[PDB]
Amino acid sequence: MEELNIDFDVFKKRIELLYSKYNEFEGSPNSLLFVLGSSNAENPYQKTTILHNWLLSYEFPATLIALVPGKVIIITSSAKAKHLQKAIDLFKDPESKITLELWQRNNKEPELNKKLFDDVIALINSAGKTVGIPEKDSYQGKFMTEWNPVWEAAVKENEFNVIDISLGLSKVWEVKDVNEQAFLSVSSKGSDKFMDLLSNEMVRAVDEELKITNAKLSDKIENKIDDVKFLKQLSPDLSALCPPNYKFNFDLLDWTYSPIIQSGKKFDLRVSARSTNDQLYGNGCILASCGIRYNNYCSNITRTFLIDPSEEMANNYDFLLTLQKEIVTNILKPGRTPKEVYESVIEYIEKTKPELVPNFTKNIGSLIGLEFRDSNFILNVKNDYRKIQRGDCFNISFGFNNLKDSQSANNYALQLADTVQIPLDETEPPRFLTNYTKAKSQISFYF
Ligand SMILES: [Cl-]
Ligand SMILES: [Cl-]
Repeated sequence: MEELNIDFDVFKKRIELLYSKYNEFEGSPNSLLFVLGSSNAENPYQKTTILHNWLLSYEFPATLIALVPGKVIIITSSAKAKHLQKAIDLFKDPESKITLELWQRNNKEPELNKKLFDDVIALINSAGKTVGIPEKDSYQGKFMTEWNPVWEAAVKENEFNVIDISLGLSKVWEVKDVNEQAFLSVSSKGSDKFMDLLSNEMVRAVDEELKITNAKLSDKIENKIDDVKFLKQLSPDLSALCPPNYKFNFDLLDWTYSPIIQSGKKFDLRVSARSTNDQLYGNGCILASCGIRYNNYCSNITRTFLIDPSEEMANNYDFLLTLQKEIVTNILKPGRTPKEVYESVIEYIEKTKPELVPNFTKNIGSLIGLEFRDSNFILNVKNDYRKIQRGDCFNISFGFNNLKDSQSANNYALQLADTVQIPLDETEPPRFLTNYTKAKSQISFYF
């Protein structure tokens, strides 16, 4: 029986990175503490889950991880400890200042579990009074019900200074190493392939005047991820982009979020957007967003399709393209804050199409990676506390909403998103990881 596939050298590298950084997080925690209950596929981007994905490339439910000076402690099931066991010997070599311990808990014995919880809490206390945790994280289940009161009691008794480490974590894993950059490329290639399918399906549905809602059409695209025939078609392209020594594996392909299709006269350009249960409207502007996730690495692509567009629709789409090229080539530079980047975008728009400024989205996207949307790295005027770094990957996403076509008086919107990697190398321009066509001639259809 084959064990779970985990890269322990990467685990060791990343644990040692975290350890080299965490005392310098805001508020200087003596210890880090991560507790993960039951998994939820419908809320997959909590910091503790992201930590598991970054460390092990798998989420481990019902598992505690603590970092204290000189020690990582993992409390988990006997089956889960079996996945991890070989990692013990790796930390023994004279280089590392850290040992790894795996403490085996059991679903069916609350007294063993409580005692293990007691023991880890005592070690944390021995390290000091400041305990760093992802404060926003919420998990359910039996493990959590055993943990929560034991932790609550400890904070009081030990007078722990419990602090949020969400910003520190975002910073530790922000810059993508070469393998992550490759997994992002794979993710993005997937997105291109599903967008191609989407455009092909949308056209046929419009041409044939199907009875079908935006939501049913986007559900049809979503469900193709379960179609091995379709998966086999895109295999060569995605496998070609996997890093050496990390073989393409279909098991590792998922959705970042449910695909979005929008049509009609009312549009939503914010992350809150969901396909509506209205009939697909085969005229004007159609907005589609896809984001495949490969090996936990998120991507994003948004395209506008123009059906029998008016001149103003087409002309504003040309500008949308010009703006994207300006943002990526000239504005999105290492060393700049999100606020500086966003202000520079408004400046450019005010100089070229000032009338479009009130219609512009309030951000131009965000840092992307293991987390779809890092809320400490949204590209808007509010963020003046991060600098862009070489190695950062972004979802660059923006649009113009509530545009009125003059001769029809019809409302419309335009939207464009790609996933863009900033190379580690300074001589290298940003790379588009998503390369599905955005040329006006290729996204325009006439019926
Ligand atoms: Cl948004
Ligand atoms: Cl915003």
